[PDB]
Amino acid sequence: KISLQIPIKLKSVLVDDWEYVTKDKKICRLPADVTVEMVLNKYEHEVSQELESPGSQSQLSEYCAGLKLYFDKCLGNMLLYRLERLQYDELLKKSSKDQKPLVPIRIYGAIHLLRLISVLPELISSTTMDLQSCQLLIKQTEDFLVWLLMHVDEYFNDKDPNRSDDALYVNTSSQYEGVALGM
Amino acid sequence: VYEATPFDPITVKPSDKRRVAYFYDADVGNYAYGAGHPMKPHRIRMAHSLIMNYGLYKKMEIYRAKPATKQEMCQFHTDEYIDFLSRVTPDNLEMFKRESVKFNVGDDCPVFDGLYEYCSISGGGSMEGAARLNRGKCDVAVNYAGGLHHAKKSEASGFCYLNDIVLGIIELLRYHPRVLYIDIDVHHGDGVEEAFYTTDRVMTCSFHKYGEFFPGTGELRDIGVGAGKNYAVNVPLRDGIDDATYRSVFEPVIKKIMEWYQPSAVVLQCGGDSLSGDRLGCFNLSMEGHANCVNYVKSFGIPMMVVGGGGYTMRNVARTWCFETGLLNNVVLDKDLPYNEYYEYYGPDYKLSVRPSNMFNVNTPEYLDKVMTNIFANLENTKYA
Amino acid sequence: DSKVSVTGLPLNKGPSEKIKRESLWNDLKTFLTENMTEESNIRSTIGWNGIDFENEDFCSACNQSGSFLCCDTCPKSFHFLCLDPPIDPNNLPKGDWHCNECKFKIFINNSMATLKKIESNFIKQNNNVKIFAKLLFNIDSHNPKQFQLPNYIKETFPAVKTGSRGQYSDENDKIPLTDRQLFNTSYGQSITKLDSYNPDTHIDSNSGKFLICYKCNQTRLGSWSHPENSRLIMTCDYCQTPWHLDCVPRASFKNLGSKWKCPLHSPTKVYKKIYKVWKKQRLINKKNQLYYEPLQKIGYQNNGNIQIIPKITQIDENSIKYDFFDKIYKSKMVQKRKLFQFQESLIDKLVSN
Amino acid sequence: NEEVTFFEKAKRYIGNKHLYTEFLKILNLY
Ligand SMILES: [K+]
Ligand SMILES: [Zn+2]
Ligand SMILES: [Zn+2]
Ligand SMILES: [Zn+2]
Ligand SMILES: [Zn+2]
Ligand SMILES: [Zn+2]
Repeated sequence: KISLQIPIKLKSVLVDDWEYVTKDKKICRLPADVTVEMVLNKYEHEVSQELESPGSQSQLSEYCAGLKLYFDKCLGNMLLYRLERLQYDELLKKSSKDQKPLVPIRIYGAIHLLRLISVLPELISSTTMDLQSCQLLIKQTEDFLVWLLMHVDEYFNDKDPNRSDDALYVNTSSQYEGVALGM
Repeated sequence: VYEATPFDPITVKPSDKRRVAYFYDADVGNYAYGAGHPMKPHRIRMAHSLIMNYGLYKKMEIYRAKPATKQEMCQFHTDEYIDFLSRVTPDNLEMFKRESVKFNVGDDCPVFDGLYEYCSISGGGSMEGAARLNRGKCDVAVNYAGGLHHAKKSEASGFCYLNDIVLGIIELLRYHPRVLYIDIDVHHGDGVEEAFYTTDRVMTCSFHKYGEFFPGTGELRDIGVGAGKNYAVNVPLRDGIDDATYRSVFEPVIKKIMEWYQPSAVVLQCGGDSLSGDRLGCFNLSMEGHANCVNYVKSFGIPMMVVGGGGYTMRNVARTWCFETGLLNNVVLDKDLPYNEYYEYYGPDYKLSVRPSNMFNVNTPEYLDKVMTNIFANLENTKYA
Repeated sequence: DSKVSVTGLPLNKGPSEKIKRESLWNDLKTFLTENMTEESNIRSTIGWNGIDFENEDFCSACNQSGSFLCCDTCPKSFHFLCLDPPIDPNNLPKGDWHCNECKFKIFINNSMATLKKIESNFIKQNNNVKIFAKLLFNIDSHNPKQFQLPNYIKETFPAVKTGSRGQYSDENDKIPLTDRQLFNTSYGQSITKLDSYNPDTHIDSNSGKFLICYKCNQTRLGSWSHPENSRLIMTCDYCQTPWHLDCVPRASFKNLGSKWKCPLHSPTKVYKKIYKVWKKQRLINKKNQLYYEPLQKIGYQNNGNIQIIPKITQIDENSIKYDFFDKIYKSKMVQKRKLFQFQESLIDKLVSN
Repeated sequence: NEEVTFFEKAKRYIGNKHLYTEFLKILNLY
């Protein structure tokens, strides 16, 4: 049984979100400023600048692309709370009306990536993967967590949407509430 | 600041004379919210009945306002909301299981019949009244059919669908600079307070009940944002208030506003669910304690509109509105009811009076002093007109 | 026409004997109107023209009720939004709708040899993602559901517990009154708001003495031959200092949404307005938390998450005494210096004249 | 001096211990 030991501050950030999309009824403002792709490209670029071994950087880029594609394919299935699903559907409608097939990675913020990571242990232990492969995955995502916690106040700052602007979250109207929750 | 002053009887002001206008459509009494509903359009008939048996038709001119059309109603609501109202009927409700949940029109305020027609009549009445005032043939317009102040911009909450008070205030604002909206229904008039929260040309002042009671809004600290800071006066009262305490709170706040805001047109929402014995309300007011406030507003002599409102027991509200109209026409009405078609409801005494109960008064004077102190301290800054 | 109405019987029928027994002891002037009303169309806008497996009653993705589509091939049913992509109810799927799992099974034809074959195929194609391969294959085979935090992270905090429908509830919520609605229909008028009965609410239960009001220091109990001098003492839920509903000017009994907090709890947020944010952590309860005693007690600043004693940074009363004196005296010094520079610029501009 | 008297008056008047803790927490936050 594998275990992933997230730093405490990111657990607090996750619980803070878990309240925000629950009984305060806010949602994630989209398209956010720092999507998933910018995060991971910055991570990989910064880590390849210091790493000298070839296989290290090969496994680095493999991890990057793999996390990317799996987020891309799983976001719709199991990363969204109940209240958000309506915004998701509306985004699909807009994309299909504009004839651009939807990519989750170029709209959604990093908080969903933290949601993914927080899930990841169950995702892996529900499978038949190799012990060494799952172990290297845990070590890898752990290094990603470390690099993320070094910059935690660049993405996850608080701004109180009800007063100034451009906070990471926004409020919903009563019609959006009614449709999304009480369809 | 509040100081206990007893109940002085209401009397007609001698000099203030004015040529009023009574709007009544002969059909609105037929509608009826299906089965057991606290507000119903039968009590719009009973009122008129009495005014036609007391013979006030010689004292003022009664019209019927040509109804509002979709474009005119959509000065406030969104196209989709107005349209969905104009389309829905209980046969094809199932076709609308997305909108009927978005717009809240299926649960507390059901769809019954003539819905669009009823709402259109109330809206057209309100607008034509503001217009005749605006143009100036009269100096008052009573519209006892309108007054749906909970209906928000894109959802009908609280048994009321079309928010005609907002349309009336807009048509008023077409000519008059500043308009003052005085609400004395027991609930909080969140529709109008919201729809003029970010402006300085309309000042809303609502005396409502606070606590776990519909609609849970209307604290004392909601005092308007944007350019409209300090231009909204919510007064949260407590249960069981009597006529004396209500008058002693009402009079100074309204005098202070009209000293400092200086409105050019008043819109008074004369609801009847603040009366003793209602299914919904929890106050303990009489007929005199409720006519006193309208008498006070009239005293100043500003072009004004009186609008209807709640009403959960047709006997109290019918007699109250007959009395209020009589008072507006500088006539104190005889306390014995003549013979009319609905003579049977008014038992057992068959009189024009409403009786208070012995419910326990809770509004402690120190509470009132603190509230009126906060409100005066805020209003200190509306001195510039 | 024989169909019963609100009255109990058909409309064309007088009262029965049972009702009249248990309910007994033993020209007009609005004829007019079509003569006085004359239409008004004086308004400004008159120019405007104007195998039988039984399905579920739950969204097995979110385990709450609603209007849901059911499956033709498994008993599992979802709300119309809980799908990927979510399906519009206006344009329903023409014909039978098959869930992800049954569509998966019929796509694999109940043959695991093809399963392992296509798994080898998939891992052959994208060697670029050779690591995540199993999951990338399996994602399309699991039925959707909302995202629940893994319990191993709900446990890090003790004061974070889920509500009824999987919602955040941080113990600042009072409680599920439930049976109190039966209590709300009390046989004797003694309803929740506590009107006309405050004899034994002014007196502590266990101790037996009086509940004093921190702001006026009188349990005003009146006299229940003369009740117009009660003042509705209520007690907080955290600190329990009993307050008057007239000192904290609010006028209601906070009884349904949350627990009431006195004006004696310091912040839980900042809004610096010149506009920075929080000064308080969460409850990083259990053994895991590390308490740290400072080695320096006069100018250590470190946080606003202090803990007072005779990473949470402990401190003593005299230390904060010193630090507040430091704030006060530095503030008076800088205020004096601001007045000094003000007056000295004044004197410079005067002597220039 | 007289400020020691200030804080002792506070300790006595505010009375309970927890409430004095809250007072000091406010003072430290400032
Ligand atoms: K305003
Ligand atoms: Zn009402
Ligand atoms: Zn669902
Ligand atoms: Zn199925
Ligand atoms: Zn007190
Ligand atoms: Zn407290």
